[PDB]
Amino acid sequence: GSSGSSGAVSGLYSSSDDVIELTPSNFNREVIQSDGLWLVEFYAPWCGHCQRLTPEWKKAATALKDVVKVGAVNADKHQSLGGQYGVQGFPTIKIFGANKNKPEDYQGGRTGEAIVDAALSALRSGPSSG
Repeated sequence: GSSGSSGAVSGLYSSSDDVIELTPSNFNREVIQSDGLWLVEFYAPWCGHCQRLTPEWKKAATALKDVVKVGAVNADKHQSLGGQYGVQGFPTIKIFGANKNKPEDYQGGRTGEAIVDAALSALRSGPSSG
């Protein structure tokens, strides 16, 4: 052809929302290349509890939109990203800050509210103002 393009793929979330669609092609240029804080959640469009974390996760992405980059990786699809880290049971949230190569196991609340408080608490720890 002359010009290439892309199409809409499977995913409980959407670029429209505040959640950034993280993929095994930009995950690095999105998170690894983000001195700031990043919150990646490994969900599954085939699981239950996961599909119920769409609104909860999105909410946090809206508030932490400018605070903490809250993305989303389809463990089912990006099986490479999830496993590459150690994701076996979703939902599985991961915090990126100190070591972009080795995130922290998010234990805080998985609610749009809790997430907001979690992302912040972590942000402070980092020098990256904003």
